[PDB]
Amino acid sequence: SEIKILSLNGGGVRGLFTITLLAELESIIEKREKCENVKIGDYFDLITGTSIGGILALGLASGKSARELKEAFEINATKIFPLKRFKNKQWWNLLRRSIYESEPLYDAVKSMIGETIKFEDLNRRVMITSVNLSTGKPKFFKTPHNPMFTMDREIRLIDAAMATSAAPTYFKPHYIEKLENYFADGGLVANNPSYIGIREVLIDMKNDFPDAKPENIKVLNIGTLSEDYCISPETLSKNSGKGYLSLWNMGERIVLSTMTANQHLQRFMLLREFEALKIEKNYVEIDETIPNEAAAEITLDNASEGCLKALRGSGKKLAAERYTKNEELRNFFLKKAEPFVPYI
Amino acid sequence: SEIKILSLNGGGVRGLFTITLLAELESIIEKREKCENVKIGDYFDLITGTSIGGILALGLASGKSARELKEAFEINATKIFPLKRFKNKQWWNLLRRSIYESEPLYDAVKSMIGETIKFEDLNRRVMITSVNLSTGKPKFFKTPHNPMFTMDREIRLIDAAMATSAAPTYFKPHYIEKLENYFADGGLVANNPSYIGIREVLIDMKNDFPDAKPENIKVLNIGTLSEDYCISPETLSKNSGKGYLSLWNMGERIVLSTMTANQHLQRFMLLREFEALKIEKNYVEIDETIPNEAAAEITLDNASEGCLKALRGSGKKLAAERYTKNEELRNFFLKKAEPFVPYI
Amino acid sequence: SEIKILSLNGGGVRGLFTITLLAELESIIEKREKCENVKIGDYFDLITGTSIGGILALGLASGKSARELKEAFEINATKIFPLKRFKNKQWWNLLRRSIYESEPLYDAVKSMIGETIKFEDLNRRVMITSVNLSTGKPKFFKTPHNPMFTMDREIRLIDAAMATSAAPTYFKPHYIEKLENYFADGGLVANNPSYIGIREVLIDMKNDFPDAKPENIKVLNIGTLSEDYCISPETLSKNSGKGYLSLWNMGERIVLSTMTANQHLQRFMLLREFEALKIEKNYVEIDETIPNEAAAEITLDNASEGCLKALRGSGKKLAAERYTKNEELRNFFLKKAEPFVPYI
Amino acid sequence: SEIKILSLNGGGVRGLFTITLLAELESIIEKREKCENVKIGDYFDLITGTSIGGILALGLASGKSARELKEAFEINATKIFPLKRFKNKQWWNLLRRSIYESEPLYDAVKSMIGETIKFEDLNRRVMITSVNLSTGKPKFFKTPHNPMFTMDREIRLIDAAMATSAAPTYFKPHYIEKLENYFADGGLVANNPSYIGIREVLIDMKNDFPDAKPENIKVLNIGTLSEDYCISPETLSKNSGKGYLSLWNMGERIVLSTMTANQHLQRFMLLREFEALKIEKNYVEIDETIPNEAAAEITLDNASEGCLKALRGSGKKLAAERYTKNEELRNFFLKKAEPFVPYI
Ligand SMILES: Nc1nc2c(ncn2[C@@H]2O[C@@H]3COP(=O)(O)O[C@H]4[C@@H](O)[C@H](n5cnc6c(N)ncnc65)O[C@@H]4COP(=O)(O)O[C@H]3[C@H]2O)c(=O)[nH]1
Ligand SMILES: Nc1nc2c(ncn2[C@@H]2O[C@@H]3COP(=O)(O)O[C@H]4[C@@H](O)[C@H](n5cnc6c(N)ncnc65)O[C@@H]4COP(=O)(O)O[C@H]3[C@H]2O)c(=O)[nH]1
Ligand SMILES: Nc1nc2c(ncn2[C@@H]2O[C@@H]3COP(=O)(O)O[C@H]4[C@@H](O)[C@H](n5cnc6c(N)ncnc65)O[C@@H]4COP(=O)(O)O[C@H]3[C@H]2O)c(=O)[nH]1
Ligand SMILES: Nc1nc2c(ncn2[C@@H]2O[C@@H]3COP(=O)(O)O[C@H]4[C@@H](O)[C@H](n5cnc6c(N)ncnc65)O[C@@H]4COP(=O)(O)O[C@H]3[C@H]2O)c(=O)[nH]1
Repeated sequence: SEIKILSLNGGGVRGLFTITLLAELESIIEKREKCENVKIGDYFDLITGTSIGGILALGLASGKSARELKEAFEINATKIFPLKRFKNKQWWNLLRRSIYESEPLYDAVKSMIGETIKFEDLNRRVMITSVNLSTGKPKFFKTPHNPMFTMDREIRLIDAAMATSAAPTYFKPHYIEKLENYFADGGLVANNPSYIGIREVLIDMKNDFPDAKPENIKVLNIGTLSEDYCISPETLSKNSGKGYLSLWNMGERIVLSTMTANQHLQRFMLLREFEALKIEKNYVEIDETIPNEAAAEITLDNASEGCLKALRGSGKKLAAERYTKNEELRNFFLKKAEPFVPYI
Repeated sequence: SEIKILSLNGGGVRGLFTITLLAELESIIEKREKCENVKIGDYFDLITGTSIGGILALGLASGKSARELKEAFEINATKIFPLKRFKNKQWWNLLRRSIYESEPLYDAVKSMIGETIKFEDLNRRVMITSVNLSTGKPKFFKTPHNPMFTMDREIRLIDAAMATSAAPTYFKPHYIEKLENYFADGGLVANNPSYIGIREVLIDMKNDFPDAKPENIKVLNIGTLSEDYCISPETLSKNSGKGYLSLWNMGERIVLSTMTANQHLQRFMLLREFEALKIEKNYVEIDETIPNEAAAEITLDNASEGCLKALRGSGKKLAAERYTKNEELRNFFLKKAEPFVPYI
Repeated sequence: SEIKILSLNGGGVRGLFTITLLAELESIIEKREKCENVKIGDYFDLITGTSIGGILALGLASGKSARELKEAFEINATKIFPLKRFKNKQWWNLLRRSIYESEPLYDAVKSMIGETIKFEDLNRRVMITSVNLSTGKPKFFKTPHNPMFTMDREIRLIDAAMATSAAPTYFKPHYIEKLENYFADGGLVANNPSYIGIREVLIDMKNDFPDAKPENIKVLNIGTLSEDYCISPETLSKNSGKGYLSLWNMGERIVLSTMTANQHLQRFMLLREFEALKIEKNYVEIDETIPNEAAAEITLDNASEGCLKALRGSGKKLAAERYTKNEELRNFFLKKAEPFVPYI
Repeated sequence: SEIKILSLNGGGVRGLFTITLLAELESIIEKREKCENVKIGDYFDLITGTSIGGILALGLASGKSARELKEAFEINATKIFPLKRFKNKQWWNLLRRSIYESEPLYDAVKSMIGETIKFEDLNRRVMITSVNLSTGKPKFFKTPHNPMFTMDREIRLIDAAMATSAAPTYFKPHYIEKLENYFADGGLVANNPSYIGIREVLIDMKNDFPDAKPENIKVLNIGTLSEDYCISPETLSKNSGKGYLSLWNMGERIVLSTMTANQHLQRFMLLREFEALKIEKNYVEIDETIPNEAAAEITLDNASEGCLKALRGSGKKLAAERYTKNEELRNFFLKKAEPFVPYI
């Protein structure tokens, strides 16, 4: 047996790299296998996403090809993140209102996945991570692969996508009318949903895969040019005895360390678990650390055509290179995954 | 076979409840079993801790009884959190320097565990969760239960204890001279180390327990009167359109939502995993929620005499009741755990 | 055989959570079982209520669906607790006259249950708790499931609902013309009618169920977001030597402690009784403690839009979660309860 | 087999009537049976008390005769309620500090039972009711008749007696050092512990009495001249629309109505349950209503020698009258109850 999981991280604009890599991968399969109408979502038994990766995960699960999702991203990339609002991010605007607007994101997501499709209408298993601000617990939107799951069978995908992409300071929290709860970005809990995806197969998807073990689970994780955050040695050495304004400038250093360490933590337990089982090859991670000079330019919410070119170029480059070398990456697209038929 | 794990959460001054419950548990075993000189750390194969729970974890691992640690806690509680610094938590002080000081905490830990004991001298396995601010990854101090471990064999316990208790704003980051790195509180990654404790037995603790499975693992997670943080519904309804002043009042609401959701998540994977194999009884959690009026009084760093009595009273109360009803709690102290000898 | 009991607590506006949970339960049964025109009151052989839970109990007993009562409550919630009077809860008003008015509550119940239905017309057994102020003994309004019971046969249902909701300080005592006696809130003797509901089946309902024992009795107690009241440790430590103004500020602390202790006691007798017979699973209690920040806003009489959203959101979320996990909750709706025919 | 339970209510100085009735009954047994040194505590398998009834319950459980306690109560009654107090019970005094003092009560109780006696040393089963002000839940002090619990074995009886007699407005809350919790009068929870005594036998005392049913249980409840409380019809009719100052004059009319209705409710379940099994003769209640003219004179804190004579006279005449008529009363003292041996 074999279970394939596709995991997308959250990277805001950097999700363009995630979708460009998948779009380039789709073209390679079409050319090499002499196939047509190749959808990258047909090769995975479960698709997990977070933040901008959640929106792409819902689109792939809905039935749209990565190439179609790729085109909608570039057109709406400059609309989700307007240049005027991107330039104006001073402290007075930061402490008065949330940066950017939610309507352009709503219109962008509406174009890709739609506005009326619900989780019970999906033929592909999905999981979208989110944080329930009203309660404080993390809420995970997912298709009813568990027959007893009746909480979000009638929740529109556009609500889950908009909830998981509501960055605490980059967008206002998303209000879901069907649940009467406000939600925040899913990156506050699992910015890398690779680990929790394996947990779902061994816990929730026990009806389609009764004899499921981590040995028979292959994870294809597509990063968003992850940047390992850390406090500058000069800042730590000289300002460790200061508070807030100098060290932990406002909430910035405390939150960024919290997400980065938590993201590192969940990545570690995945690596440790596969190491102990001698199945480290099952976790196929496709990511590339962005250089220092490009880091100052390619930010979380930079939609300039110069930065858009670099992300598209990196996605095409990694897709071609990793397909040539990583044999396990090629084994992912050897056979189409069975469609998810909900059990009633 | 049986493997027993003790997990202690981090809550600053509320750790008095954690140690009072263990101290009360020690006296109960002495009276009912008619034995003398009973140490609560002799019944566990691994002790995990975080923040104040980490400091108590090192005390039990070293060989000091919970009653001795409890006595040192009350005397040092006022010194760790002086009333002069506690009342002066205004913004013009928090924006300039971190409140409280590390020296009073250093002496409290020194009288608790010692000053020259190193991880290679311990006869009991232990975790200490921490965040490496210099690198951004979480750093876990632990005894060499894995024979290939050479990083903390020559690290003093007092350095690990001060690293895990270095709250981002309540204390300055702890600088370990032997590692040349600055460390922060371990509650940023795992306020409840119960889940990561189970992972240790199946991953690194294989030299002593080769056939280790979650079925043969019993966890005694002692709470710290955990408070389920959430955004006020009036605030969310009225201030969702604002940013960083009304909603997310400075960084406070972002961090608390992040840690609580992460702490909720790790407990959720913990509960979901045990429920999968129908061994939910293996996880024993001893914790209760603080009433609304008391929660306003019992804060993270309140060392008032009235608050100390409530924490001590709650620990004595819960220990007696849970021992009577929870048979699984009584099964922990049926046999002493074998001493851990490092492999050379 | 099997006897099913529904018990509802009194929480003022928090009863919206009680009816929202019941309303969403009705939709789940309709969606999963493909049924139509489902009523949550047709699956219970006895319905017990108190205060705002008594009004909902009377509505379900007559034959109204939980969804209709939910819609009626939302429209009238603002009317019952006007913002002008809610904000004007100062000391001169409280010392001169009762807060709020009875006529808006009278109209709300009138549009919810009617104004002419009497206890002899009901086809479902119900019991409503109240306090007879004229005599001092607790008076219980109930349908004549006992053939010898002729006291409430010819009394309107709205009078019982009006009587049980007459909070001592939030409403004026309700005067029943047919009985010539004044009545107060039913929460003074039983805020949780779960225990007294079991006694009724074994004492009064002996004709329909001759061989009735607690093993065949299942109770579905729907909470009202109960809060565990206690005196703050700072108040107890510093003001135990004072009187009234400081400790027991007027009658507030005495009445709250007496009501909370009595409510805790009756629940304790239920848990002790069931655990002695190894039938603890028969008591299905669906309740959740409010977080400290939310508990400040969500009070007994706050009808603001933000608070109403949270109560509705919690009910929707709780109903979905417990239905998936708790198998005993699902077993309640496996078969409709037999209609109650008053024997003559 | 038969199980005999003695239950004593709480009425302050009215407990002198309870002890006088108990002391007189000893004299009749001595005269009729021609025996020497008869203690009524040896004829009961469980003794339950509340407030002043709890203090007498502990004295009987220790092994002291009722006559000895009657002599001690007579001299100490004036000191417990000094005539300097009870005459200056002005509103400002009550608005500032609690009336009376605990030290005269503490010294009085010490002469009754002692100071070093503990529950584990008792040879008779006892159960004392109290409410934990720190937690809000009722706390019941009892001997270890069920060996599986260990909380009160090392608590002095004088602490339980002080806790259960701590009237919220007549005495300051009692602080127990061994538990770090404040306590109040048990009359708030159960002023008549007759009902909870039956549940204690059928739940906790399953070791000595495994096959225990309510049929084989006889209860001898000795009241303290209980007076039913009801709001005056003139006040109710005229001040129904008023608040506090007129209707519910401060907390008085709310606490009293809540207290008397809860006491009525608990007695009602005892009556209703016994009628169901047709064992109404088992509940032998010895109490009479105080005439109206002396009702205003004989209060719960009146230490005048005239009221003491009336209480002594009522107890002396009730014991003689009931013994001749009530055959079931005589059957209580037919055989001595087996001593309580705490199983270890
Ligand atoms: N997400 C979800 N939950 C549902 C659904 N129908 C019923 N439920 C129930 O609601 C509970 C809470 O859902 P949540 O997503 O808000 O919280 C979740 C989420 O925060 C987390 N979680 C779920 N799956 C996870 C996973 N695979 N990895 C890591 N964390 C996970 O654990 C919580 C408890 O999961 P659970 O399966 O024991 O309980 C569910 C589950 O029993 C449904 O359609 N979706
Ligand atoms: N903690 C530790 N690590 C040691 C020691 N000697 C060598 N090492 C090595 O250093 C690596 C990083 O240590 P860390 O504790 O800073 O990061 C750790 C810690 O952040 C996390 N981790 C470790 N055990 C964990 C656990 N049980 N649960 C959750 N996370 C855990 O994963 C990281 C990688 O663990 P690993 O065992 O694969 O690699 C170790 C391990 O191979 C040693 O004495 N202690
Ligand atoms: N409630 C009620 N009582 C009736 C009716 N017709 C005749 N009665 C009689 O009037 C008595 C006083 O009614 P109450 O409800 O005001 O007091 C009740 C009520 O305060 C309480 N009670 C009744 N059922 C209870 C129950 N199931 N659980 C707890 N307490 C209960 O005990 C009191 C006396 O019990 P009871 O039912 O034997 O006495 C009834 C009963 O014998 C009638 O239609 N309703
Ligand atoms: N009463 C008591 N309980 C003890 C002791 N040692 C351990 N415990 C445990 O602590 C729990 C709570 O004690 P509490 O007396 O403060 O609350 C008690 C008390 O408030 C109430 N209660 C106990 N016995 C009762 C009874 N017979 N009738 C009515 N209410 C009763 O119910 C609560 C829960 O009782 P429980 O037996 O299930 O759990 C006990 C019991 O398991 C002990 O010495 N006494």
